[PDB]
This record gives sequence, structure tokens and C-alpha cells, in this order.
Amino acid sequence: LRPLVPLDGGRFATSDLNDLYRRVINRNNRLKRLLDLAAPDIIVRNEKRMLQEAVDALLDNGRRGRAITGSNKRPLKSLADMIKGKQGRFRQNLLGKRVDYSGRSVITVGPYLRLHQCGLPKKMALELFKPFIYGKLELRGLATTIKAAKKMVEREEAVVWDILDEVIREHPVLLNRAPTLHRLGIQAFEPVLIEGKAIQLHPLVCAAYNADFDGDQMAVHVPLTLEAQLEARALMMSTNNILSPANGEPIIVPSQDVVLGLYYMTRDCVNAKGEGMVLTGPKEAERLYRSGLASLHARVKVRITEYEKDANGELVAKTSLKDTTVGRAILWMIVPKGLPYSIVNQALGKKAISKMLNTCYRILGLKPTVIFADQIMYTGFAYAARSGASVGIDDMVIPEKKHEIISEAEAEVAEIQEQFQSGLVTAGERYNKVIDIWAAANDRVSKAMMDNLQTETVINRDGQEEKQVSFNSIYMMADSGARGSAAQIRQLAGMRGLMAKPDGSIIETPITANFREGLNVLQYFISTHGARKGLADTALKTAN
Amino acid sequence: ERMGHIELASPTAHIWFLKSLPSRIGLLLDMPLRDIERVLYFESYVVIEG
Amino acid sequence: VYSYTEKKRIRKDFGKRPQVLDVPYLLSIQLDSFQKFIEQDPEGQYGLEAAFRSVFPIQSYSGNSELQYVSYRLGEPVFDVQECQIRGVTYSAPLRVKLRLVIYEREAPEGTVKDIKEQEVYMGEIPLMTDNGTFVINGTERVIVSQLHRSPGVFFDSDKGKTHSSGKVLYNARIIPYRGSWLDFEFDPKDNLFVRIDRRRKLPATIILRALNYTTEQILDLFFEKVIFEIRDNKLQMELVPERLRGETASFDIEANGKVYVEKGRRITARHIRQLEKDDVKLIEVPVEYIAGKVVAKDYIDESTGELICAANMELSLDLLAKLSQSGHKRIETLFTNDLDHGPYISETLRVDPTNDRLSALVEIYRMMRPGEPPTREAAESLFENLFFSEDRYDLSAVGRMKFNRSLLREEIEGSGILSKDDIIDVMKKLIDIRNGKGEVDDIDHLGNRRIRSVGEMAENQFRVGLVRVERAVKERLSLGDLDTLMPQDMINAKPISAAVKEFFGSSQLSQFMDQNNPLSEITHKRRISALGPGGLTRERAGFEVRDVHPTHYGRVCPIETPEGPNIGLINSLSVYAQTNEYGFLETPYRKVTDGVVTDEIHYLSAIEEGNYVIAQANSNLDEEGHFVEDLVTCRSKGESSLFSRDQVDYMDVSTQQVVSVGASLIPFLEHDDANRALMGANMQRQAVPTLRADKPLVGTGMERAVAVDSGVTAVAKRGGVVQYVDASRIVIKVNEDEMYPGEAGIDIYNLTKYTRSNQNTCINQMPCVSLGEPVERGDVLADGPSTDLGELALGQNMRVAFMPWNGYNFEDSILVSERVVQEDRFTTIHIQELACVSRDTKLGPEEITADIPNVGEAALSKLDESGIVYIGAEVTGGDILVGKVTPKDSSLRVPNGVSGTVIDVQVFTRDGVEKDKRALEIEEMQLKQAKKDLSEELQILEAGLFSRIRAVLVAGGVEAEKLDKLPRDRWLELGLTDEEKQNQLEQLAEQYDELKHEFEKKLEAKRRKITQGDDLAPGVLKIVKVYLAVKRRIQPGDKMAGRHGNKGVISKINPIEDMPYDENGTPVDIVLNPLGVPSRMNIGQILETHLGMAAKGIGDKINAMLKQQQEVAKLREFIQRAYDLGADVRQKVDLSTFSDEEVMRLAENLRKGMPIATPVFDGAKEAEIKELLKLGDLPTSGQIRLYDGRTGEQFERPVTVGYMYMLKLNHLVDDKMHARSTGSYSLVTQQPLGGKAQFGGQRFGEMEVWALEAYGAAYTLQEMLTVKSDDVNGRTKMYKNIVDGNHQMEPGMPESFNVLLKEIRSLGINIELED
RNA sequence: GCAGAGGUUCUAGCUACACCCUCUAUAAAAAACUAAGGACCACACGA
DNA sequence: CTCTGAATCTCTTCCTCGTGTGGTCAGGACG
DNA sequence: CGTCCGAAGAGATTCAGAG
Ligand SMILES: NCc1c[nH]c2nc(N)[nH]c(=O)c12
Ligand SMILES: [Mg+2]
Repeated sequence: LRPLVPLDGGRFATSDLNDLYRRVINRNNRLKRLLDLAAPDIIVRNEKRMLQEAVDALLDNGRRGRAITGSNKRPLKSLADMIKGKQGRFRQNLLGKRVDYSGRSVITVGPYLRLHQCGLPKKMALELFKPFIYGKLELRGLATTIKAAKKMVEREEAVVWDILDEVIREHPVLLNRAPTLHRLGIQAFEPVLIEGKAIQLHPLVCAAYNADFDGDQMAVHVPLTLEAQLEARALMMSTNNILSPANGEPIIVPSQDVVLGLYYMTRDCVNAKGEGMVLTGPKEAERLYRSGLASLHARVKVRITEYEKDANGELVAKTSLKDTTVGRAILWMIVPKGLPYSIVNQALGKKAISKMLNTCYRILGLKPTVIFADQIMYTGFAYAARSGASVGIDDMVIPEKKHEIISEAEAEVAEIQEQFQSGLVTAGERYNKVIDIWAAANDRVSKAMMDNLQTETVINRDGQEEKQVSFNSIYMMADSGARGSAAQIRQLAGMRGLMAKPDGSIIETPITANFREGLNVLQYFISTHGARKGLADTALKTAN
Repeated sequence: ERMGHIELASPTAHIWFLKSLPSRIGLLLDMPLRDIERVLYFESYVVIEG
Repeated sequence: VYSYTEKKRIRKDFGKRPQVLDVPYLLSIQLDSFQKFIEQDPEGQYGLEAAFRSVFPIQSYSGNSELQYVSYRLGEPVFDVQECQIRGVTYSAPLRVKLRLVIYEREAPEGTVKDIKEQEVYMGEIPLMTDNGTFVINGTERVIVSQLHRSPGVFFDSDKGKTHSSGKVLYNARIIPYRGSWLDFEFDPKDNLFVRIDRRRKLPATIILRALNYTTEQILDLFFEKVIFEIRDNKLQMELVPERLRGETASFDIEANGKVYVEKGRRITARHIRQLEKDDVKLIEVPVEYIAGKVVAKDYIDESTGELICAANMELSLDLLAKLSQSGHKRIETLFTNDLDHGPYISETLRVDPTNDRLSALVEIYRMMRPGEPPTREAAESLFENLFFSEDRYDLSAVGRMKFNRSLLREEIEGSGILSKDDIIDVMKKLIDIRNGKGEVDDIDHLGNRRIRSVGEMAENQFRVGLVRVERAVKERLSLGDLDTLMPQDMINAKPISAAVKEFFGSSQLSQFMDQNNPLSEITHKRRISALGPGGLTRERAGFEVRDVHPTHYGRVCPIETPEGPNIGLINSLSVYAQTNEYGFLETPYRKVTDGVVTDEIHYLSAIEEGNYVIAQANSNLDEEGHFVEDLVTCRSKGESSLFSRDQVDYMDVSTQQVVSVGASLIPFLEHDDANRALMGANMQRQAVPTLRADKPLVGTGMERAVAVDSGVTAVAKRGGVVQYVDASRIVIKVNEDEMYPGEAGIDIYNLTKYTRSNQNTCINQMPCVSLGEPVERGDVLADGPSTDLGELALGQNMRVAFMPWNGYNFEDSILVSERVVQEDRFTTIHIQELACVSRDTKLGPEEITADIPNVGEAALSKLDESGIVYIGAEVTGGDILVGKVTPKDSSLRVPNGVSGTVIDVQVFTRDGVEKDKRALEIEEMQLKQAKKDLSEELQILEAGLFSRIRAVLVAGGVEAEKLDKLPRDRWLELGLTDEEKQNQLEQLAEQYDELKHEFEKKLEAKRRKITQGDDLAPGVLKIVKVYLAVKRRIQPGDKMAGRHGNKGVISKINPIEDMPYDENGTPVDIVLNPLGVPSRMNIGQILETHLGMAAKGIGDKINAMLKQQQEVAKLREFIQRAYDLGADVRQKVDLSTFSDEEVMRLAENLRKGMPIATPVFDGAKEAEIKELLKLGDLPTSGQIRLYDGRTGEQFERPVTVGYMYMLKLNHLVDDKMHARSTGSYSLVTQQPLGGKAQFGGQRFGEMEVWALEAYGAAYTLQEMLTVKSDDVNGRTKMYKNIVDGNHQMEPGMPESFNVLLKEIRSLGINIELED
């Protein structure tokens, strides 16, 4: 248990415990020699003190007040230090045991995957599953001894890959992130062999993991026993974890690209090619959009068969001519039978998609919900790629009244300063009034910016122009809910706002420049204040 | 698996019990920890069997 | 006018504001600091002379012997930088100190000495600093980061809040010295001053005052006022002053000379106070009630006998007053106590004070400092005196003295280094005044109270420590040693002083390993300032307040560049214009405004002096005369941005980029992105692994020509001239005659470093960039280094970027990469490793390197040469043999599993006294042939200059050149050249040559001797062999590839070219990013940058089209002139009429791949200018084009953004991340996974994952991950046999770690057993 | 190693959990069997 | 006048994994 | 060849002053 075997350049000397034991033994031997030699009482007592100190250091070094040391003046590790703390054999080797049959790599999207499987590099799988390969190679007669199977494996012959494709068919693996706070951190997954060097993760399950694609690393463990393989199928597979343990809300929620694709798919334009046509069905809508005779979002009249489960376990068909766009009609094919049609007739932002998934899970069973989620993700990706939604400088529209609002706010500030000079108001009153008028100016600027972005588009509706919800890429990315709230849009076109001083006092002069325009040096410093404060807060938030 | 023992010439007290939160041996004898600390390290005399 | 470097590719500049100050030499802080550590300083101030003079009196105690230091002289390094790097030694210069030992006569202080012993003694070796600023310590490069620590001096604090849980303010004061113990005065909640020395237990503050030979009366009169009461028949009438009356209510009828002003119990109103001053009466009638609760100020003894009636600081009761009145004490001095203004803080401390005189105070201090020791009078006196007044222990530095005097509001600057009595009493007085209300606390985070300790100060301190240790040694040696026998060399050893310096330079918290990942990475590391280290905040200890950015960081410390993570804000980067003051505080240049004109004189302003002055902003339009056109100019007076007039402002900023650091300034359009994405993008330019073919940044800031030249990555010309012979490894430049030195001059050989290992395992290659005949001028970069193109920092490549979602492959942060990127080898980086094999003397004889390994195949030995080393050029892979180490009875080094590549070179280091092996002999033979070749080549071109010099001058004089050439030209002494001013030099040179050839032959023998001699090695080793492997990694799915602004993300899929989106003209894009990352993460700079890159590439393509079809140079000239102007009052104003036909042609070729555009950080290009730039080509002015799709061929509606963004590959590759191991060697605890990638390891199933498993119904997998998978000696083999047989069962067993725990607890004297 | 002895090989190979074969004085005819040292401290970086 | 509530004095703890770099110790004669 | 040579709270404490 105390090794003393570094064997580096013949040194053979690395035991902190061994040094302490030698100290104790030497003190005891000297005490025995003095006792048999009838030494003076003071010397015997001094040696007794030394022995007591040595025993104290051996049991718990550093408890008396001094620490036995000498290795670069660093305290020695006693027996007590090997049990307590975060490094003793109680929290480092008994609870968190390192395991075999494990791997580690970076993550990749791989949207082609289903919900219950994930990518796994071939070179990683050939080492994770080596014993199974040996066993099957011996069983099939390809090799005779374990050495022959070993050589066949290192040669990476063509037969080895075919064998590996058999021992990987229904063998779940436990993909696991590093900070697994909740139980959804470690989830099972069926392996799909790829040729890269990164474990691909299904995009939908990148939210429960808190998974990220800026170089985040995951660990791949391999269940081995039959009970483990059954459990990593009936208790931990991604299909069985739909609702979060804490709150009864869905955990597979479309996050960024699929929601934008569905939002762009299910909208309306006041005048697009192919308006007023009476479409036969969703098949005809798909044929018409693919051909090009019509557009994705154009109000038409298409008959749609809505299946309702009002009767107990019976699906009643209701065919009617519902007034809806081409894009909504195309999406109807994805939706299963049970759900009604009103779910896919709205703008279909993000809460709408989450509610659609939840209603599918309620009315239908869990089995159709997985397929619905997969089809939704595929359709969203495809029709977001087809959209070509891109951000440009011309998209960030600065409200035209900004300069007037700023000038009027500065005039009010000057008036308040004049009142302060005359002694009518106090310093604190002046400060509060300035803060209030600047806040009012900020509110007006934000309102003007929104009014110039949300409904700016005016389109010719077969005659007089008609106002329509805008198709601005920033507005499409903010209204749907893909990425970015209203405040972040405000910071890009309107004034940044009243930034705060490190202590907490709101600085009188606000940043009257957006990010589209130039930011002054002083304004950038004031922004740096808050940015640094936030980063420093998070750095210790994690540990707490 | 096997261990060994060292025969101490003079008796030695266990620091885990002497110097802890409640001072086990101090509590048992109802003596302040300071006096026990002094006598244990050969500083003062406690007169057993008065 | 531009230099020939700038005439090849002149960068279009969009800066609008004129500059006055040029960017200073970036590595000045380190270089100047180390310069003031070895430069001979005659006065003996900072440096080495200062320390030597400080600790060299060396007078033995009554030993009639003195050792004096007279001078020091640094030696000459044995090996140069290249030799030190290759061999593995420290770049050091031996220190030769000339001492003198004078032997006084026996007990003759008034007498003289018998003899002197002036002689030189070698005293350690100090490492030297390479010109770049790196230290060669053990063959590697180490950089000592500067330290930012709280300045020595007094610092009043508040410490309000948590203490006392009642909001009471516990004012304190710490006198922090530069070397000693911290004196800390602290106020108690009950208003009791308590001195706390060295942060030990609390002592009453009166004890310190008593310890200074101060009696009670002295303290009372020092820290209090005095109200005088006089014995009078008129109710003991006392003197009074109206000023003291203000503040509190009067409790008695204030009257004097039969005139009543105030009544009894009447509050003294303002009018009452004014009429009281108007009355101006000294003595005011008082009753006995007022004097009832009065504290006396001095002791009063009776006159009849002499006994004390009352003591000092005693409450005078009525009986006491009567007794002192009848005793005859006319004067009654009671201390004044204004409860509002002057509190009784000192009196209460005196009440709690347990001592009475100096002896008791010293005894108490000795007891506190040294518990368990008998308090001795002499011992206590010595301890207290040394601790607060001795030159040996307490040393307040000059900066400390200045800070102390400024904080105490004194007048003189230079004082002393020992805390005096007046200093202590003044600190106490100011603390009391602060407690009263007058004064304010001092903000610690203020940059005027934190100073920079660079390399020089730390080296001086360590050398001082070593010198005082050797002084301690020599002091004892001198006394008992025999006199007039031993030399100074005997009493001084080198080890005890060399150990400190070597330890500081080699192993310290500030001697960090240099990271040569980039030319920018090296510059950032040298200029970094870190709080952590000796005398600095630890990461855990540091609070949120330290991590914040103070308002006084403007121009002194970068507000953006800070390592995110644990130490956020603790290691900040120096600004681009900052420069340390004389004392050590930071400074920032400013322009002086006298009346209304901005004078060009720049005065560097300290942090403190910045406050009073009102400083304007750089973004203030001038009028070409110095007057601000705007009547109201924004300013920054005292941490408060405001709007002042032109008649008040007296200082202005020098440049718009003086706030940001070097790294953050390189980011273009930084004025647009957030302060968080800029933070995360500034830390991502220092991890860009250099690519294969350097590509200039299409759009850059303008500082790309400073980080490259200032760093040592590129070889800059030392003397101007014309290139003679340029090769792929060497460049020889013949200097111009004016630059040429008169004798032994003519050629300046530059040797370029070929592929060599870096500190982070990359390639450091230097490619020539000049041609034969090109006129090279002083300061021109003639050879680029890693990540450098034509002397311009090029960390990555510019690719065609299109922002659009593509089938979900560009998810949250993923990026699509076309196969054109991989095919052209745009990001293929070279990586070099270094495997080593050491042969050491062993039991039963030493090991040998012979290729005689037992039990190995001929194929294994095929790579090995007859001697036993692999050929240079063999393509070895994993498992192959590299050396042939044979140990006395097959321990030869093998390529680690996974590592591949080709061997570039092999080094065989041998020890002295051991014969070199045949292969060593063959490298040494080639090196000595080539070392001989180098001396011969140097001699030949030296004769090209010398014999040419012997010529150029031989022809002038009338002597026939043919006659001179017929005889040997070198020895033309026979043909007497006509005497001239160069003939004497030539004759001297020819005489030298009939002699220099012999001297050069000795020098060649000496040069060859260094190569031939075996290098000093570690004790016990015979010879070591180092083999370098070089791989060429390419782009793989998973490799992180980020931009400059902050957009990061791994590569998702290498899509084929045909499937990538293609625009109308047919050219496919190369990267398809995700647009959804811009709206939330407000890095809107990466869109503007894209537009500007597209415009630049458009102009480049137009120029290329003009070049493809042969066109007249006039058309190219006019088009390039049009592009260079673009209006908007651009600063550059480049003119092409001063150029030549060939010059314009060269420029056209160099700009055919895009026109580089400069964009200063905070004064860059506006949107209108970018639109004009785009319209100058033919690209759409909006910036978005109709991008068709590859697969379907259909058109993408809603046109997308296409441009050119500068993408750089991060070095967090994926080949160094994948690691899967089924089984591996066990640990001491018997747990199978050791961990890590180097040794086959398993990922740790931490407590968090165990809890996550427990949350599910997981019970069998937990058992099989805790027992049969990690540590069960009887379970792992059983399960392996079961698995290779077919049935996947499991035997639980019991973990070995549990048995280890049981044994550890049982060894502790506690019996723990597993009961049944 | 049936017990003793020797053993092809596919490091080493009656124990590490081991295992098998042939042979009768001592090595030589043959296939099937299995994974060995990791003590501490500073510095940097990523999610 | 003896233990109220009120200080006073030591003690324990402070995310979780990777990727890595460098430095690394008891105590030299001695019979 | 050995052989000797910051902070934040908690426990773990006293000190105490009044009714
Ligand atoms: N470990 C036993 C052993 C050594 N050599 C061997 N040769 C053979 N054929 N069989 C074996 O079992 C052995
Ligand atoms: Mg991430």
C-alpha cells in the first residue's frame, strides 16, 4: 500500500508515508538505547518528546501546529490526509471510480440520425468492443487462439469490420457529458458506425444534455452484461425520456433551425404567385410548390381530411375545404392522424411547436410522438435550408426618429441642469430626473424601432398596397423564437440603454449608439464594466 | 493484506482523540485541554494517586 | 514616400484621424527592466551595484577585518543562443566580482590595516536575456510575466458591513512595508484603537505608544485637546473659546464680565455662536455641574505631602474636585471631549490598556510575539527595536517612502526606510481623524496604489536574498578564521548564491513556459501582468471587486483581454501605449492643450495626476490648426464623462486605440461587437496554429505590421544594402559603403532557422521573401517567419463565407467546409514531436546503443543503421524501432502507439570521456564539414570584400590593376600602393592577413573544439538520442475553426464541391455558417467584415482581370489610383505618379488576389464608404447575392450574404482528443484505468454520474461499473473470459479500494471489521 | 505438469486467476489455452 | 452575584471533467 | 555491502453585569 517504486533513473524513492515511519522507528530505537544506557532524565524526556511528535506526525501531520516537511518545504502526507479531503480514498477512489470500456471525443450534429441512435467513430468502436470481436471471431472459426484474433484485429482486415457490424447491432452505449447535473445527462443510444473522428449527437437531444457544438466533449461508456443491455434499453434510451423529472414539460423541444424553417413555412403573403387556386390535397400542394407554379406561403383553398378520436378508440374522418396556405398544407402530411387541423394553421413559432408536440403526446401515445418529432426536425431543416434566411447590414433598420428623440432628450437634460443651477432642485433630484427622462427616451426609441421592423412591409394586393407582417430576417429570427429576444433586437437598432457602474449606480449618460453604428471609446468602456461583471459572476456561480 | 506492529518504548497518545472537536480524553477526565497538552508533551506534572 | 517593403503591397487605409505618436516597441517593458539589472550604474541606484553596495560592509564583529566590494563585471557567455537551445544549457554570463580584504591590526579601530587583498572571485552565474525577451533556462524558452502588487505604504480602509452585524464602521489602517512586518491599527466596535502587528492577536494601541518611551501625559496631550479650569472664588471660572462651543448645546448660562450671552440648557444657535465670537471673552462663568462629568488630562499631586490626589485620564468626581481645590491646584487641565467631533477613542483604549511603563509594554509585546518564552528585558528590547526600526529587517523602499509621505500629506519625498515615532503617531492621528469624520478611505483597486514589478526587481530581490545568506556565512567565517592567510575566494562560495537565482529563473510561479503558438501569442505572454505569485492574491482568495475594471484602467490596462475562467480579471494585458513610470506605477501618453490649440508635445500622465486634469476624447474633430471646431467637447474629469467647453479642457487623448491591448486591437470592426464576444475572440487569436501557406488578412486593423516585426518571428535587416546570395536557408546581404564599418566589414550573413520544434509542438520555418538585386533598407523584413506574409501578421486564411442554414449541418455552432478547402491544403498544419532515449550506466555494466537487439525481426532492424539509429528520412509509424538501446541481461525506444510521420533530424548527445558511436561520428562529421564549410565561406566572402577593398583602392593611385592582379592580390605589399586615407587601412589589413589567416585557423580549431567536446550531462548517463517526428495534420470533422470576432464552432461535414451552394457566376462557396448566432450573440462585426472582404476581393478580381488580358500600364495605374482614394478624407493619400512602371506592375501582381484594407479599431470605415467600395467594383451594393443550390439546382429565394471572412484554425484538434481503451495496466490501488491519453486510461465515472445513474432504476450497471469494470482482481478476468466465450454474466466480488481503505483505517489505531 | 520432467508456439508462459499435452530421467513429437511499474507540486487552456 | 446575551477564539470548506506542459524529494561518509 | 548517520459560517469558547 505504500509503494516506494518510482523506478525513474534508479531513484526508487517516492513514499511520504515511508519517511514518517522511518522517523518514528529511529526515534523509538534511540529512546530504547537511551533507556537501557541509563541516560540523564532530561535527555530521556527529550527523546520521549521526539517520539510523541513523530507518532503525532505519522497519525495526523499538521494538527499540533507544526508540519514535518522537507520536500521543497511541502507538508508530508500522513495517513489521515489519505482518508479525508477531496483526494483521499473516500471521494476519489471509492465513489468516483474510473472505469474501463470508455472513450472520449468531440461532438458533431449529424442531422440524418434518428432519435434513438447516435454516431460513433469506427476506430473508437473497434477498441471499445474488442472482447466481443475476439469472441465472435473465435466462434465463427476465423481465428483459433486469442493471439490470432488479436493479430487479425490489429491488421484491420475486411472481415473484422463485418464482425463489428454484428456486435454493434443492438448494443446501447451511454453517452455522457462532463457536468451531469440532472439525470438526463447520461442517456443511452444505439450506435451508428461512421468514418469520422467525432461522436455525432442527434440535434433534438442537444438540449437535455445542455450539449453545445463549440468543441464540447462527451464520454462513451459501453454496457456489457445482459441486464445492463436490457436496462440501457428500457430505462435510459432517449425515446423513453420525453418528460423531465422535475417539471411535467417536454424535454425534446425544437430549438433553432427547425423552428425557423417551420415559421418561414407557415406564414402568409398578401399577394404571391398561386393565390385563390383550389388545391385538391396536400399531395397537390407539394407537387405545386416543387414544380414552381406556386409559392410556399400563398393563401389558397385545399380540402383536408382531419381525423378526430372523439369516439372511443375510433378515428372519424372529416373532409372539408379549409382556407389555408400552401406551406401549411404541405406540413399537414407530417402531422399524424389523431391531431386536429387547427394546430398547423397558425404562425407556428416555438411555443406553438412545443404545444403541438405536447398535444400529440397527450392525444396519441409515446410511439407516434418520436416519429412526429423526427419528421418535424427533418422538415424544419429542409425548409430552413430552402429559405436561405440570411442576416445582412441592410436588415438592421434604424428608426428614423432616433435623432429627434435624442435631441429632445438632451434638451430635457439641459433644462434639468438649468434648474439645478438655479437651485430649484437638489443634486439627487436632478440625478433622478435625468435618469427618468433618459429611460423615457429609451422606451420611445425601442417602440419606434419595433414599429419600423414588425409591419414595415407594404405589398401590392392586386390594387391598393396593403400592410403585412414584415419578412425581415432579424424579425423572422426574433418573432419565431429561434434565437434572440426583443431586447437583443433593441440593442442592434435602438440605443443600448443606461449602462451600470460596477458598484451599481446607473451612469447619467446612456449609450446612445447601437451596435450597427459605431460605439465610442467611453461607451465601450462602460459596456466592458457590465460584461466583466457578468463573466466574473458566472465563474463562481458554477462552483456555488 | 498482512501488517506489522512497532513496539513503542514509551506510551504515546492518539492525536485523533486528544485534539478533536470535543477532546475525548479531556472530556473523560474533566480536565482542560491545555493542561493535558502540557503534561502530554512533558511540560507539567499531574500527580496521580495524591 | 514608402520603403521598398511598403512598395510591394501598400495597404489601403480607412483611418480618418491623424496620428502623432507611433506605436512603441512592444517588448520594451521586459527589455528595459532587465537592462536596469545588469547595466553598470555608477551612482549605485537600481540594479546589481545597488544590491552589492547595500549588503557589502562585511566588517567582522570587533574582528578588525573588513571586506569591501569595489566593482563587478559580467563575463562572456560560453555558448550563444543557438548552441544553448540545441544542447540544452542555460544562456548565462558568469559574474566576476572584484573584492578587497583589508586586515586591520589587532584591536586597532583607529589604526590602519597591514595589507590589502584586492582580488576577483567568481560568484555564481546569472542567466541573460535574449534580444527578443526570452530566457533560455534548460534548452527551452521561459518568459517572466510582470507582477501587479499592492504598493508599499500606508493604506486607510473602511471594512464596513459584516462586522458587528449592526452597521458600525471598523476603520483600520495598515502600514504595508516592502520588507518586514505589517503594522495594523484597527478600531474596535466599542471605539478602542487596537494595534495588530503581523496579523497576530489584538493588542491595545496604547501599548505601542508606551513602548516608544511615551508617558501617559505625553499621549494625552498628543491625542487630545485641553480645557483649562482656574481656581477662582467665582465658582471656579474657566477659560472658554467660541470655536469649541460650536457643534454642541450649552448646559449652563454662558456669561462673562456681568454679561449673559447664553442661558442654562440653551442650544447654541448660529446667531448665538456669531455673537459669541463678536463678544470675544476668554473666561466664562461656569457652575460645578458642568465640571462633574469631566475627564482630567494630567495627574495632580498634593502640595502638602506629594501624594497623587488624582491620576491622569481620570473622571473628576465632586469629591475629587473639592480635594484638589483645597490642596491648592490652581490649574485644572481637563481634556476636551466633543462627542460629535472629537471622540474619546484614546481615553477608552487607555482604560483597556493593561500596561503602565515601557518595561511592561515591551514584556507584553515579547509575550505576544514569542509565546512560551520567558520575557527578558534585553531580549524584549532587541525584538521590538529590530522589528520596527532596524535597517536590516524593516526597509520601506523609496516608492514606499513616497507613498507614505503623500498619504500622510507631508512635503518631503525622500525620507528613510525605518518607521519612526512620528510616523506611527501620525498614522494613528490620521486614523483617529478619519474616525471623527474628516478624511476619506483609499480605494485599493485604484491603479495609483498598485505597481508593476517586472523581471529586474524580482531578480534583484532574489540576488539580495542570496547575498545576505552568503553574508551570514562570511560573517561567522571571518571572526574565528585566521587572519592574513586566506584570500577572499576562500570565504565566498558560489553555490549558495547561484541556487537562489537558478531557482527563481527555473521554477517559480512567474517563470511560465513560453507558448510559441503564434507571433501574437509570444508578444501577449511577455506583456501580460499577473496579480498571482509571491505577495499576490491567490485565485480562491480574490473577491469579485478585484476582478472588476476600475475607471482608471483607461489606457493603462486592457479592459477586454482577460483569460476567461477561474482567474478572470486577475491576469490582465498591458495596453498598446502604456509605459511604466520611474517608481513603477503605470502611465499613459496625452497631448497638451495650452489655451485652445492641441500642442504636439506629449506628457505621460500617472494614474493619480489624471484625476485633477480634464481630458478630452480622441474622437473630436480638429480644424487643421489645433482648435476644436465643436464648442462643447466631451471630456472625462474624475471618472465621470461629461461635456465641458474648449476653454476648460487641458489634455487630449493621443490615439483612438490606446485603450485596447495588442491582441484586441487586431480585431477589425471591434467598435461593433459586444464586450463579451470581443473578450472571447481576443483569447482566440493566440491559439491559431500556423498554417502551411501564409495568407495575408484581406481586411485587417493596421497593427499587423507591428506585432510581426516587434516579435522575433521574422529576421529584420540590421544594415541596408543589396542582397548578394539568397538561398532557402541563408541570405547574404552586401551592405552599402556608408553603413559599412571601416575595417573587417562588407557582408551581413543572416542564417534562417529551418523546421524546428516549438514549445507547443508546431513548426517554426523562415521563408525568404527577397530576390537577388532588391535594395534592402535598414528595418526591412527580408524573411517571414511562422504565420507571416511579407512582414504582415497572417494567423489564418480568408475564405468565401455564405451565411445560411444548410440542411441543419450548421447547427448551434457547427460550420460546413467545402472540399476545396481540404484539396488546396489551406489549413494543413505541420506538427513536430521529439522522442528521446537515454542510455545510463547500469548494474553489471553500462547499456549500449548498438543495433544488436535480441528477438527482433530483420524488418524491425531495417530502419536502424549499422550503429543503431533510424535513417533521417524514413517514414516510421506506430510500433517501429527508433534506437537500439541494449541493457545488460532490449529496452530500445519505440514509436508510441498512434504517432506517425517522417524523421527530420537526429541528435546524439554524448558525455566527455566516452567514444562517439559511428552514427554520431557521421552527424558530427557532417556538422564539422559544414562548420568548416561555414568558416571557409565566411573567409571567402570576407576576401570578396577585403580583397575587393584591397582592390577598389588598388586601382585608385596609378598602379596598374593588371600588375596588381598578376601577383597575389591579397599580399600586394610588393607593389607599393600610393598612400591615401584608405591605403594606410589597406596596408594594415594586409599585414593583419599575413597573420589573421593564422588567427582564423586557431579560431576554426576553437570553433571545431566546441562541436567536438562532449556536452556535460546528467550524472550517470552515457549518451542520449533525440529523434524528431513530423506529421502533417489536415482538416477533419471535429477540428475547432473559429474567427477573429468570436464566432467559434467545430467542422461538421466536409461537403463535396458540387453539392455546395454556387452563385450565378458558378464559383462555389467554401464555408456555410449558421446565421442564427449573430442576432443573439451581438457580434455584428462579423457581417461588416464579410461585406468589406467581399469588396476587397471584388477589386482584387477586377485587377486580376485587367492583368489576365495584357493591358497598358496606364489603365492599371488609373484603376489602382481610383481604388486607393475612395474619398472620406482617408489619411493615406497614396500617389502612384511617384512609382515606376515595374513598381506599379509588381504592385498589380501582389494585389491580384484581393486588395488589403486597413480598418483602425475605433475610427474605421462607415457603411457609406463600404457601399462606395462595393460600387467601385460590380458587386451588388446591398451585399447579398442570389445563391443557387448544388443538389437540386433550384434558386434560393431571399438572397443570402456572401463574402470573405478571415477564418483561423484553432489548435484544439480532434486527433489529440479521441481515446478509447478496453483494458490497460492497473494502478497501485489496483484500479485498472490510470487515466489520460498518454497512458491508456478510462474516463472517470464521477460522483455526479453515479447520482445520475441512481436517479434512474439503474442498479446492475452501477455494480458492473463499480466492481467488475474498475477494480476486482477476481472479477475482471472472469468477466473477460465470459465475454470472449459468449455469456455476458458478472461476478460482483468486492472493490480493492475498499480493502485499501480498511487497511488504512486499521493502521490508524481504529478497529473496523466486516461483521457477518 | 496424472506425480516428476520437458514442451511447440503467438513477449513471458506448472498460478496471474491460470491451462493443456506428451513422456519415464531428459529432452523432443503436437494442436487448444492469458494480459505486468505510475509518488507529489506549480503553470496554461477548453466546454 | 452568577450565568443573559454578547463577544472571542480557533476550525472546516470552497464544481467537474478533460487537454497538457515544466519541476519533483529523504541522508554522505564509514568501519 | 550494508550500516550508520477571503469569506462565511460553525463550533468551540470565554466574559459578563443586572435585576
Ligand atoms: N504455460 C504452460 C506452457 C509453457 N509452454 C507451453 N507449451 C505448450 N505447448 N503448452 C503449454 O501449456 C505451455
Ligand atoms: Mg459548448
